[PDB]
Amino acid sequence: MSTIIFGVVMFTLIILALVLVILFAKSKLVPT
Amino acid sequence: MEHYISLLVKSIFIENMALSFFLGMCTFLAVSKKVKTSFGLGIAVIVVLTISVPVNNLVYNLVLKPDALVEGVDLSFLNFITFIGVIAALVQILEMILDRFFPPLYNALGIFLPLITVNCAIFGGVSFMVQRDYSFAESVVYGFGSGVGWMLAIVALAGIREKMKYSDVPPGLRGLGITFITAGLMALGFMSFSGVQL
Amino acid sequence: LKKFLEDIEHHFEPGGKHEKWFALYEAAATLFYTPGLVTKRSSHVRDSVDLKRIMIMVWLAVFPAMFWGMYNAGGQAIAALNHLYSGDQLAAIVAGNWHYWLTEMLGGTMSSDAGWGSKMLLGATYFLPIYATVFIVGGFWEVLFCMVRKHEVNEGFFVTSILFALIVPPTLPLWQAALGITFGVVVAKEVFGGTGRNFLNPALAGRAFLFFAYPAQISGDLVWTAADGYSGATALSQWAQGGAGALINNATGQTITWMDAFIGNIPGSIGEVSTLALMIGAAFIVYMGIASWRIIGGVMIGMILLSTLFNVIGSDTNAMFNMPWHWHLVLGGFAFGMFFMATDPVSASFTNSGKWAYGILIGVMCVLIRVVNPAYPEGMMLAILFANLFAPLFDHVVVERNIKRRLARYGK
Amino acid sequence: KKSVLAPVLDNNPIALQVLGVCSALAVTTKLETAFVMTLAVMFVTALSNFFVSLIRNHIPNSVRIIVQMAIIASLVIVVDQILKAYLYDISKQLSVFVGLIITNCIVMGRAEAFAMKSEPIPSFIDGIGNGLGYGFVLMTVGFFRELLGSGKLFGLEVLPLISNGGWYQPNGLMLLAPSAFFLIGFMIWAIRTFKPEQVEAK
Amino acid sequence: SIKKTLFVVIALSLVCSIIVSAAAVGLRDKQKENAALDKQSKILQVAGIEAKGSKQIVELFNKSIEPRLVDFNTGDFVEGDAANYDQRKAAKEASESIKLTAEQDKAKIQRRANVGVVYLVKDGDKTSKVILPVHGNGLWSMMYAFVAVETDGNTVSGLTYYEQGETPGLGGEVENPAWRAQWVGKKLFDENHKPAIKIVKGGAPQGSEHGVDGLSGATLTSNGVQNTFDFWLGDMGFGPFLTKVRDGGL
Amino acid sequence: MITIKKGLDLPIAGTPSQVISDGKAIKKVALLGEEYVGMRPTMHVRVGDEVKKAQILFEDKKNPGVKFTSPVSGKVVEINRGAKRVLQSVVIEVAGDDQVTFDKFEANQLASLNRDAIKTQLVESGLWTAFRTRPFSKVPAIDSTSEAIFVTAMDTNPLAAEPTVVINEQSEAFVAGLDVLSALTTGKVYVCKKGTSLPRSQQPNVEEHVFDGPHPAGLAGTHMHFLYPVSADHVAWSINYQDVIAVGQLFLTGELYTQRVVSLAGPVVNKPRLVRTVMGASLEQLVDSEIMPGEVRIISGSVLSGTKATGPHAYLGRYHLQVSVLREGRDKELFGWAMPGKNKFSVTRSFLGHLFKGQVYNMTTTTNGSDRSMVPIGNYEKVMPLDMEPTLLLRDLCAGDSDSAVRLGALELDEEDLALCTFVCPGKYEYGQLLRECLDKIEKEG
Ligand SMILES: Cc1cc2nc3c(=O)[nH]c(=O)nc-3n(C[C@H](O)[C@H](O)[C@H](O)CO)c2cc1C
Ligand SMILES: COC1=C(OC)C(=O)C(CC=C(C)C)=C(C)C1=O
Ligand code: FES
Repeated sequence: MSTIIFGVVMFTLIILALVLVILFAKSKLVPT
Repeated sequence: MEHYISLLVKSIFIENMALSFFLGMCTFLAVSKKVKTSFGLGIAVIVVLTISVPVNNLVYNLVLKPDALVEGVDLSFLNFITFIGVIAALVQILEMILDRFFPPLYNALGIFLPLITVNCAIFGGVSFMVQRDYSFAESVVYGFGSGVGWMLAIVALAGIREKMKYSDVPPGLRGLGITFITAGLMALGFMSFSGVQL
Repeated sequence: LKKFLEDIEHHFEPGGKHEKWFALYEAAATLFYTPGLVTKRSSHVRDSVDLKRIMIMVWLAVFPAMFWGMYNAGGQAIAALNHLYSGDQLAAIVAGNWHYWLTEMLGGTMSSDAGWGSKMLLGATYFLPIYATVFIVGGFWEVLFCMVRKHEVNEGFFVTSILFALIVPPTLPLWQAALGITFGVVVAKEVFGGTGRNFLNPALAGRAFLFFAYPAQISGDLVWTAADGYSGATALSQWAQGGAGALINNATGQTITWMDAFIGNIPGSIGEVSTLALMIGAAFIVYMGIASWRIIGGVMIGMILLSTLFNVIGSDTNAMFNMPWHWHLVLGGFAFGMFFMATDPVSASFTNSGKWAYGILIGVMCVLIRVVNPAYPEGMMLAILFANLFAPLFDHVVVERNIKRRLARYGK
Repeated sequence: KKSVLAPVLDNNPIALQVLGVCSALAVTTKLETAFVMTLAVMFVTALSNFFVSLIRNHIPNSVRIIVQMAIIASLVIVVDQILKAYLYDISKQLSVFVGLIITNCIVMGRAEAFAMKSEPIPSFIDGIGNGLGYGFVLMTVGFFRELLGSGKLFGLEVLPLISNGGWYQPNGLMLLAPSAFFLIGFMIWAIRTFKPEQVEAK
Repeated sequence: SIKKTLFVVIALSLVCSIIVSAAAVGLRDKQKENAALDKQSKILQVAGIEAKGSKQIVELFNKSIEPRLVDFNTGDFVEGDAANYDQRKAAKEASESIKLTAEQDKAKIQRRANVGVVYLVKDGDKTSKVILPVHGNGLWSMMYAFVAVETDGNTVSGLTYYEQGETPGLGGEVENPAWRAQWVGKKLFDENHKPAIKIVKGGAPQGSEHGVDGLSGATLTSNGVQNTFDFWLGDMGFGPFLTKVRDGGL
Repeated sequence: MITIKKGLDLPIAGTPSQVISDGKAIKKVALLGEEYVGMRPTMHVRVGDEVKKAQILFEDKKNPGVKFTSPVSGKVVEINRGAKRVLQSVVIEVAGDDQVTFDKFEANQLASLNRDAIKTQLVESGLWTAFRTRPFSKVPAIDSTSEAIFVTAMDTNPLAAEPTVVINEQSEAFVAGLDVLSALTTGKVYVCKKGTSLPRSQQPNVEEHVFDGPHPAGLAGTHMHFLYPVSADHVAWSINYQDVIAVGQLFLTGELYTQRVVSLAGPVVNKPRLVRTVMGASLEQLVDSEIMPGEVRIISGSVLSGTKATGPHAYLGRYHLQVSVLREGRDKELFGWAMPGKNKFSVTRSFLGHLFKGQVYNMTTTTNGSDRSMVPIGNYEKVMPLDMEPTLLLRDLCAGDSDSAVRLGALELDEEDLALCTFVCPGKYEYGQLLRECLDKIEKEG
């Protein structure tokens, strides 16, 4: 089940990376 | 460069992203009312499509392609979700650069970027590249040729629709109905080329 | 005649028993006699020109091409028939096709020594049924739309019908001609509101329908000569295969010289073969100011520049690279489209500067499709339809420059 | 019940909302691909609306699109895998357009406009209804294109082609892209003839 | 806010990923056999074997057809996993393919894999036919076909174009059964063993060993078919392989 | 000198003889209410009331302070109204010589007069209505000023009177009027004329510009396009030479000057000539015994841009200096559209008439065809000399797209500016009416 575990990890990491990039960008650009 | 010239022309005339494979039709038919509005939107599509297609070629070949990271592990079933994420990411990155470092450029293009966040043309262009198994060099030619054809089509439709202010379309076809007929007639003109016998 | 038209006028006016046929009545009454209407507001005098005369001059301008086309279609058919069959076999072929024995029944002959009368008569049997079918079927759609929208029948269908009939193979089936004209009139013209309100050439849109829907009957080596069982390529196809040396007329065994193509002694579409006949007709309408010489000048500029560029570049594989500009002029439908189809004022650009760009685009596209597109030997219909899409765009560029000048008070 | 049949003619996604056009033009060359695409869109739209409505009260507004597209894409991936396993021949004909269901404006349109502000069961019904209207256009356009371009319906010969000893010559343009635009445009003309309230003002 | 946002995203991603990964992996084996059965059915058809059910196709393909790798340069068999070899993918790799020159590239394919796969149709234990996969560029797209050759290495037993994109009325007639039936009994080579199969424009003579009728109104596609067999019967294709077959191979 | 190439001079028979002669005795005159753009009249007179010369008849609601005064002394006999009670005309029967007098100055001090003093005298005398603004061709507001006042000292209209003959008789008044205009304008005064010599004002801000070429070289719209382009923020005023003479007489004698010299001409006029008349003179009495028998149309102004003088409109217009008479062209011709046309005039070369360069035509009011859609064979570009795209501008007018028309230069145009476009239109469109509807819509939303 290496493919399943690799699929689960990569799917989560790809989304987490995308979310973190947007959150970091929003905090450093959008004025408050 | 007969192979590259044929690919560029075929993607523009016989396999146009708008009039042949019908990508971005919802945006193509609606925002084409005015030439100035369509011209700015077309450039935004060109920029994103010309960069996202080669980038996703690398991501697919480095990770998603079979035996890319670990031998015996195929992550190609993540193509759909990964392409959506990277397309959305690159769009947001472009908004960050243009709205912060090139305010004149953001005014011309950034106003349309939310419309093309999940547009079928950008996702469709990436999908066609992977299916046809293009190389990196062919992806760049396909990406540029696909984007130019989309802007060329929507701007041409916008000029036609402005000219149609003098038309006398029947009420049943007025608006959406006559636009479909107009776009179909534009498809006839674009079928002039299917390749280059250089 | 005049008294009869006046007497029946009240029947088609509102409240009469023939109100629904009012569209037909005005199409007939105004055809014979002028409306006799006076002006109502400023410019109490008017120019003598109207849409009827403009359309009738273009309709008459293609008569020399039409008559030569019937003569050439018969001449090509008769020559090929005597090349293939002879004696009893030729007699059986003549009896088996109604075109052939109708010509012989009306005093003509199918023999190799047939005069110009027999050749033109044989061409007439191929062209008149096509023209009659196109006129009746297209006219029905024109009248039906006008009756439904309660408008008078605008002019321009006479030009559309005759031009469509002259750009088809002589062997075209009648049912396809009815479908082709139906697509051109309804889809390209009538759903937009009729004459003057469309953007696409109606006759070429109808030909494009037949081009893609039924390519077997409008391309190849079996449709351009009206001789049963005869297969023969044309000059554009032959040049694409083997260049200038391949221009041989297999019906007679003689090479196709430049004068043969210029005069019109070649197979092809009915009304396209004679460049000299098209030039005579075009000269009359260009002089009258009906056709735009800016568009015609632009087409020549585009064709000459791109063809010369291909000759300079050269190619050891594609024989179309070495075709000169003057060979491009006399082959295919280039002359017909340039003189009578690129000059359609409604489909073309509305600015003088735009007309130059519009014409150049047609000339460039036509040569490009001929040379670098292997699927199609000709591209004039595709070039004009493609340029109809960008004709408004050329106008937009021109006016934006004009608006910028105005905003600067023209330099004050 | 009325909510199911409302998006068929009164609020058709393609004829009125201008949504889902991309697949309607491309896949309707055959009824088999048009029927499978109808089921796939109906399946994805109904389940995406159902799951989104379940978590509608917890989706952050900053990454709302990301959350919605995570559900929609996952369903489409499952549909793509199933099609390759049981309908490989039809799945090969659909080409990239199976993936393009993610970017179909109908799926995201109904999820945001309806599923975010409605109970899950009505959201499931709304997805089924919009799929029926979307499928109605696909099957109608696919019917004419296949019958006039091939003389076949679902691969069954209805009009005998001349090449097979028949009498009907297939129309080549029906298998080409311009025919799809024309059929939809005339289809809209017919719908708005019997539904005058949908006529756009001049 | 941030804690709630990450918890929802992570929980949603985990549930979606598990369903996606399970579906992709669980169905993977059935997906790859569907691709195989599609091509195996086509090879059975050109070989003249009747098979309708999916199980019938699998059992007949294993019993009657044995795929083998062939080196184009030498014409000798090569040991390898023939049932899983992908010639199209190998043709796009520089390490497993050679770039053709203008003189050699008769079929306009621009590349050729170093080793190809042939299918030996065996009736029991003795080879009866050999299936050669050939491809060449048509007017609109690349056309892929299977040609069945008798053990003499000269006689064609059948032809089948299984992937083409030509116009259905003009060029698509390569799939017409009447046109395919003409290839049965034709000779690929002359008495000098030169490639001699000819696509005759306007109709080949009724009594002809090498002539095949061209497609009506489709000269350009016929040239593509003629160029396809010219290249693949030459020294750059199955030339040396068919030379060894006629010498007493298989 | 500015030379005009694009344009058309109509060779219509019946050209006037450029000799001034006394006209018929005029017994009643009128002021036309529909010839003023955007004018909503408040009537100050009733039927039976006796009015003096230069006495106010009605006032404008939409343009406060502007007074329309009687040109003669007499009695109001009828106040004609049409659909929606629109003021057609107010007719005064001439009886007596009573008048209202104003201040008079010397020719030396005219250029030094205060602007407010000049405006007060012009408004009270009713001569303020001679000015028309550009855009919108309206009477200027009494509190507004213009940096450009254009004097139309030329006339290229068909059958038009030569301004040189009239100005030479009133040279002193013409120069005096120019001096008043020089003080009135905040910028310059543009006297637009041909190459013929005219009396000159000594003021440095009065400039003479020579325009040469065919019609519309003589129109004020053409002059503004080449000398002072107009827009929303650049408004210019125009006035004809005979009104400039009236301005000079007003400030020299203190009395309103209502004399006019109009050309009476056309195919059916027995003796075409210049006749002396009065403002608003009845055209039924002026044209009496001057016309050949048959059904004729009397036109106030030129054939290209004029008012059909029938019924309540049968009076000389405020801004019209000629009277054109034509036959009504009701004849039906068998295949007339297909005839060679030896005696048919056209801007195209589809008729044999253009082969005879010296031919004059007895043009009638016939339309020469039915109404159709526009087919741009390029006639508009041959007669439009301004730096505009005529075909695309006309399509906007037909389509009712006011916003696009403004961007294409509709604000620079008057109805007379599109008269040639209306003339040469194959589809028989009337672009003058379409332009006014677009201009009215623009003002309403402004
Ligand atoms: C010079 C000229 C050329 C024309 N050419 C064509 C033509 O090529 N095809 C056609 O259908 N109608 C033609 N017409 C007729 C008509 O203008 C055209 O159908 C418009 O598109 C009608 O709106 C022509 C008319 C003129 C005056
Ligand atoms: C040449 O001008 C034309 C006419 O008469 C002059 C027509 O009658 C008509 C009307 C024809 C029919 C069949 C109602 C057309 C369209 C036309 O172009
Ligand atoms: S379905 Fe809306 S853009 Fe594709």
